[PDB]
Amino acid sequence: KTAVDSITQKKFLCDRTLWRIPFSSNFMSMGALTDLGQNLLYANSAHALD
Amino acid sequence: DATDPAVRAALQSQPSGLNSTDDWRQVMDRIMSLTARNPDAFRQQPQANRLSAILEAVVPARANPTHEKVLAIVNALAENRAIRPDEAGLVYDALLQRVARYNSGNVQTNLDRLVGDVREAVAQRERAQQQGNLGSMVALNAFLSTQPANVPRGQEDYTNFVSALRLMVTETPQSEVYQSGPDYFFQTSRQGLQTVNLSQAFKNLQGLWGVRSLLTPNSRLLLLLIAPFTDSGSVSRDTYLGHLLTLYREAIGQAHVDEHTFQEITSVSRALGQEDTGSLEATLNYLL
Repeated sequence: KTAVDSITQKKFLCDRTLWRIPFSSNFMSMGALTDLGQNLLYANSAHALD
Repeated sequence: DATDPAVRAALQSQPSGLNSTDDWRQVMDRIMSLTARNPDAFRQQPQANRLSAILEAVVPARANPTHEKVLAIVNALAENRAIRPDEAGLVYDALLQRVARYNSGNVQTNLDRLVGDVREAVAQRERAQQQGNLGSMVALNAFLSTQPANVPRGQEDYTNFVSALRLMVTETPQSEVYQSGPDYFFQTSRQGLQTVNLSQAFKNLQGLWGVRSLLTPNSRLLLLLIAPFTDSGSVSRDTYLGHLLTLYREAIGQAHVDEHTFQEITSVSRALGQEDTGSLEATLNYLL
């Protein structure tokens, strides 16, 4: 009954892992050679990555 | 006329209106009101504008052609790449200073001969660009002096190949041959790719003219460029070089109709509704 006014601190810990961002058009593993790695945009042209 | 060094000198030195010295007849047609369009446009001027044009007509003013004669010469030197466009004001004051130190009746006549001489020399260069032959025929015939005129086997294939070799440099004004050290080369266009090595190709084709995995890829690049300038009877049918020249003519004709097939399939794949990424990859894998 004598609880103080409180705020909630939320966080997460995700150890042992690597934050995967797959270079696919729907972020899914439909194969090791993705659909955007075979793309003529990304396989014939040279792009800058920033 | 846009590339005429004296028409361009008239657009930079002569007035843009009708003075009574350069255009005496065209202003006397207007003073005397015998003009077709608006004859009475001269009566409707004030006396300051109307009497000052009558005085310049019945006794006209003399002028210096020297700044106009020199500027026709400078604008032809800047056009035939003899000077830079940044040096166009430097050499204009340098030439005006020389024809001021040495001014004579001989020199002003000699500038009048030289502004007709640079009208010709600008047009002679622009004809020689669109013909595109004089820099290449003297350097391809200089190449063929080095190559022997008598191969042991297949001389009939060899003398028609080198005659078709003269047909590329003649019937393509952008193509050129030159030398860079020992070897000679052939670019199919100015500042373009597909540069074959003539001294390496003719030391590769020598020994293959009558043979009936062994070709350097610049020799095959030469046999691709020489293919539309070679008839079916220019080389043999069973000879391995003649068998490829027919095979490269079919490859050009198939790539000319796969070009038109590409423009049809991708046009009706957008309107029918497909992925624009996959319409452009499934078409090439159907055509290649």
